[PDB]
Amino acid sequence: SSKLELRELVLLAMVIAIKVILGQFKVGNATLQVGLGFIGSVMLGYLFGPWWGFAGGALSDLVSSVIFGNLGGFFIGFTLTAALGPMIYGFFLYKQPIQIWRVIASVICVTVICNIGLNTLWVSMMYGINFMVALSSRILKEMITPWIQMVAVWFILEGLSRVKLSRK
Amino acid sequence: AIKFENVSYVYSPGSPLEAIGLDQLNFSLEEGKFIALVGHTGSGKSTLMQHFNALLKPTSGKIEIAGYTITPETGNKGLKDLRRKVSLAFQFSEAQLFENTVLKDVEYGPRNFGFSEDEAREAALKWLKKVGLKDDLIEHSPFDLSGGQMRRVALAGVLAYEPEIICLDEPAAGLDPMGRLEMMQLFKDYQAAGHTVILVTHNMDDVADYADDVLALEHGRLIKHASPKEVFKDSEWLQKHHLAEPRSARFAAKLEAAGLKLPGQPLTMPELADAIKQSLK
Amino acid sequence: IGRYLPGTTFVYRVDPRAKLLTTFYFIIMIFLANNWVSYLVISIFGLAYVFATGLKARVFWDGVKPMIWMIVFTSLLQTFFMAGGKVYWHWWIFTLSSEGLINGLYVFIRFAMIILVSTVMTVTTKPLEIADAMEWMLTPLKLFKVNVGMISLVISIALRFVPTLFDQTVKIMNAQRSRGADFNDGGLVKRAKSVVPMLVPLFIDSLEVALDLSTAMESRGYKGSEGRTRYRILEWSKVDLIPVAYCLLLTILMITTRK
Amino acid sequence: GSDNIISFDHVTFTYPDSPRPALSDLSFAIERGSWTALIGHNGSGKSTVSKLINGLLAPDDLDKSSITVDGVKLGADTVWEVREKVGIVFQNPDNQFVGATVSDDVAFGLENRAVPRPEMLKIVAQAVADVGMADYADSEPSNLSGGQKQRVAIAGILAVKPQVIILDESTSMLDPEGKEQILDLVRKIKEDNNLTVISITHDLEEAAGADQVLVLDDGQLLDQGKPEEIFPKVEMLKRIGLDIPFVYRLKQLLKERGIVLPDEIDDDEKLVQSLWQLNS
Ligand SMILES: Nc1ncnc2c1ncn2[C@@H]1O[C@H](COP(=O)(O)OP(=O)(O)NP(=O)(O)O)[C@@H](O)[C@H]1O
Ligand SMILES: Nc1ncnc2c1ncn2[C@@H]1O[C@H](COP(=O)(O)OP(=O)(O)NP(=O)(O)O)[C@@H](O)[C@H]1O
Repeated sequence: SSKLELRELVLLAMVIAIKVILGQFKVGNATLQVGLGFIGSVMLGYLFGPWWGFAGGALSDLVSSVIFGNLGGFFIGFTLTAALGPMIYGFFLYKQPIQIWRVIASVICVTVICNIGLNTLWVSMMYGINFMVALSSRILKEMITPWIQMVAVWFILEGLSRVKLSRK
Repeated sequence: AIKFENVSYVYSPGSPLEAIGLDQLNFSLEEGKFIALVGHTGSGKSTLMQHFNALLKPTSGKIEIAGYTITPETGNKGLKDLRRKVSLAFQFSEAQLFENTVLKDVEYGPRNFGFSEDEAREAALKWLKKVGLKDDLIEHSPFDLSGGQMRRVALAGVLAYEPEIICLDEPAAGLDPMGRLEMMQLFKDYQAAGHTVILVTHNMDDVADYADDVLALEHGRLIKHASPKEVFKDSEWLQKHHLAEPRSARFAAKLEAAGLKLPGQPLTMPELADAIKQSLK
Repeated sequence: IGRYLPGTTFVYRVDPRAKLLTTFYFIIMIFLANNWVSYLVISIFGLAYVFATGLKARVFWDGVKPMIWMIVFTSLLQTFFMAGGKVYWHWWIFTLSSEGLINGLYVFIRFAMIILVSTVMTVTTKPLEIADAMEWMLTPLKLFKVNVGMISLVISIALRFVPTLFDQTVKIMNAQRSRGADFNDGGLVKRAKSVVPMLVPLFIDSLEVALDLSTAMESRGYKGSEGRTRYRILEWSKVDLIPVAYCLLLTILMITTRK
Repeated sequence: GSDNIISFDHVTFTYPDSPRPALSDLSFAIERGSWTALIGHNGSGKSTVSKLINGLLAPDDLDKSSITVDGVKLGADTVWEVREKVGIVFQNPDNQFVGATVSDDVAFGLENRAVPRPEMLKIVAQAVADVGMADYADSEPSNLSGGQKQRVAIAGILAVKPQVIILDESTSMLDPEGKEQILDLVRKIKEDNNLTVISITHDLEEAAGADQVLVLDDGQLLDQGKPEEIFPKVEMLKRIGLDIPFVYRLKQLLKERGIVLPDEIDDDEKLVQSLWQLNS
C-alpha cells in the first residue's frame, strides 16, 4: 500500500515519543538503577510488528539526538542498535499470543545479541579487543536487569496495556 | 484551617530563568465554606492547587492546613495522611484512571490510604451512587465510558475516601449544563455536609451563585480576597486586573446605567428577581 | 524544559545541514587514521572549531562527564594489553612502554574529538533545524526502497508531541500521587507494579490525540506525502563555503599523511 | 440559496458495532450565509454531524442518503472536493495542531493543495494577521494559550478560504475573555468573506445569537428553526437534557413571582430599550 496509513502512522509517531522520554529516566532504588527505556522498545515490537519495529528504534535515536545528547554521536551506528532492539521484540510478540516462553527468551537476547555485541562494537572505532574489556568490565547489569525486566514486561504487557489495546 | 504565611513560590530555582508562580501570598481561609479561586490564565492558580496537598512545597513561608504545617523544608515523609484530608482532581480527571473496572478504580484511592477490602468495597459503592451513575455500569471497565461518566468515576475515586478539604480545578470545564448544575450541586451538598470546598473555574456564573470566598490572583500576586460581592461590585476595576462580571452583574449594570438603581448586590438570579420588583416599589 | 543550547547571541551557528554533514565528516576523518601527525592535524582542527564558536568551555564537560570513567578505563587497559607492547622497557609485558602509552593518548583524543564535534553540533543549533538537517542526509536514499514522506512525517509529529507527552506524564504522576499513589518507594515487585498507573492512562491519551490529529489532518486535505509543496525551506548563504573549506582543506592533507 | 442539507440517512461507529449507534433519519438543512448552532447532550451525536458534512465519515444507507454541500452529493469519490468547501475547528487545539511555528501550522492545507511557496507566504501572513496572531507568527504551539492556539486553528482554515466554518466546541475551555474573542473573531471573519458558521456549543448564552438553531437528542432532532421559537420550549426542553438561556430564565424567574412576560424579545439593546418602555 505500503502498509499502515494515516492514523496508523500518527500512532507510530506517538509511541516513539514515549521511548525517547522513557529512555531519559531511570527507576531504580538504592540497590540498582535499571533505567527504563525498554518498555518503549517492546511496544514497537508487538503492535507494529518486526519490520516497522526496526524502523521505530532507528528513528527514536534520531529523535532523542535532537532534543538530547546521544551521549556522543552520531554515530551513525548507535541508531542502528537502537533499531534492532524493538525488531526482535517484534518477533516472539507480533501476531503471537501472550506467553511466558516468548517474553523471557526475548529479554535475554536483547541484552546479549544487540546490546552486548553492538555496544561491544561501536566505541570500537579502533581495534576490537580493547573494546570487549571495557564492556566485560561492565557486565553485571546485563546479568541482573534482564530478569527484573521479564517481570516488569509481564506486568505491563499482559499487565493491561495489551488487554486495553481493544477497545479503543 | 487554611493559613498561608508570606508564601511565595519560584519555578526553576537555582537555575537561570526562574519564573515566579506565587509572590508573597498571605491569607487565611474559613473551615468548611465554598472558596472560589479565579484569575486570568497563567495566574498561578493551578500552582496554588498542588501547594496545599504538598505536591509542591513553598520556597518561602509557611502553610498550615488540615492540622499540618508545610515549610519550605518539609519533606516527603508523612504526606500520605495529608492527602486523605486534602484532595485534588486535576483539570482532566478522565485521564486519571485505569485497570479493569470502575469499582476497583475508585477504591484504589481508599485502598492506598489503608482501607480494608470490605471497607473499600462498601466505600466504593457509597460514593459511586453519590455521583449519580450508575447501578449496572458500576462493574464495567473504565475505558468504554462517555466523557460524562469518565469524569465522574474519577471524581468518585477522589471523593471515595471522603477528603475533608477538596479542591478541584475546572471539574465542569467540559460538561453540559445538565452536568454542571448536577456536579455543582454535589460540591455544594458536600459543603453544607461539613467539608471545605476549593473550586477553581473561570465560570463566573457559578462563582457568584455558589461560592462564599473568592480570592483573585494576578501575575502570581494576590490582588483580592473577599466575598463575591466586594470584588465584583467595582466595574472598571475588573477591567484593570483582568477579570469579568457574572451574567447578572453585566446586564443589571447596563440597565442601571441607563435606567434604575436596584438594591443589589445582585449575585444569583433569585436575588435578581427580588431586585427588579423593588424597581417598581 | 529545553536542552541544551546556550546558543544565545554569538556569531555562526548557521545552516544546520551544512553543519551536521560536517560533524558527520569529522567523525569519519578521525575514524580513519593514523599513528602520528594525522592525529595531530585533526586534533588541532577540532580545537580550532570549538573556540571559533566562542563557547564557554564548561558545557563540554557535561558530555564527557559520564564517559570520563570509560575513557581512562579503556586507555590504560589498552596500554596493559598483555603483550602487547611495545618499544621500551619498564617493564614487563604486561606493563608500560613508550609505545604502549602513546596509543592510550590516541583513544583519549578520538573520544574527545568525537564528543567535541558531537557537542558543537547538539548545542549551537536548534532541534527543528537539525530535523531539517538530517532530512537532507535522508534526501539521497529516496529512490532506494524507503518512502521518505513517512519517515520525515513521523519525526516531525514525534518531536512536536514529545514535550506535550512529557507534561501529560507529570500531570498523571501528580494526579495519581494526589490520589494516594506512592512511588517509587516499595521494593522490586509493586515498585514496578506502581508504574502502570502512570503508563496506561498515558497510553490511552496517546490514542485520543492519535485519532484527533489524524482526523484534523485528513480534514485539512492530507491525501498523502506524494504531491505536496513546502513552507520551511532552508537556504545556503555564503558561510556555506567555510564548512567546505574545513572539509576539503583538512582532509586532502590528512589523507596524504594518512599513509 | 440553501448551502447544506442532510436528507434521509443514518450512521454508525466504529463501523456497525452492537447496540444501535446512530444519529437518525434526518432530514436536516441550513441556509447560505447564516450562523447556525447545533445543540444536544453529551453523546447526542453533534460531532458526527461535523464529520459527516466533512466527509471523514459516511452514512449507512447510501441509497436513501443524500448529503449535498454546495452542489456535491458526497458519497465515496468527490470527497476531497466537498472537503474544500468545508473546514473544521476542533476543540482542544493541542491535538489538532501540526507543524513547527504557527505560520507553519496555518500553511498546511495550503501545501496540501500544492500551492507555490511565494504565494503560500503571502496568504499565511494575511491569515495570521487576520486572526490577530501577527507577531506571534514564529512561535511554537507549546508557548501559546489554548485560546490563541485556537486563533491559529482559525487562520489554518481561513487560509484555504472555505464557505463553511464548523466550530466544534472550539471555545470549550478557554478564558472568559478568550472565549469572548474567538467567536467575535469568527463572527468578524464571517461578514468579511460571506461564510456559513456552524457552531457547536454547550454554552447556551451564545446560542441565543444564532440565526437558526436546531436541537439533537439521543438520536434525532426534535425542534429546529429561529432561536426565537425554540428556546420558549421551557419544561420539556429542560427534561430534553439541555436548559434555558439567561434572558429566557430571566423571563421564567420573573413570571414565577408573577411579573409580566412580553416575549421574544431575544437580544441585549432590544431588552435595554424595552426596559425603558416598561418603566414608562
Ligand atoms: N513546569 C513549569 N516550569 C516553569 N514555570 C511553570 C511551569 N508550569 C507552570 N509555570 C508557570 O507558572 C504559571 C502556571 O499557572 P497555572 O495556574 O498553572 O496556569 P493556569 O492556566 O492559570 N491555571 P489552569 O488552567 O488550571 O492550569 C504560568 O505563569 C507558567 O508560566
Ligand atoms: N469510534 C467512535 N468514534 C466516534 N464516536 C464514537 C465512537 N464510538 C462511539 N462514539 C459515540 O459518538 C458519539 C458522539 O457524540 P459527541 O459529539 O462526542 O458528544 P460530546 O460528548 O459533546 N463530545 P463532542 O461533541 O465531540 O465534543 C458519542 O456519544 C460516542 O459514544
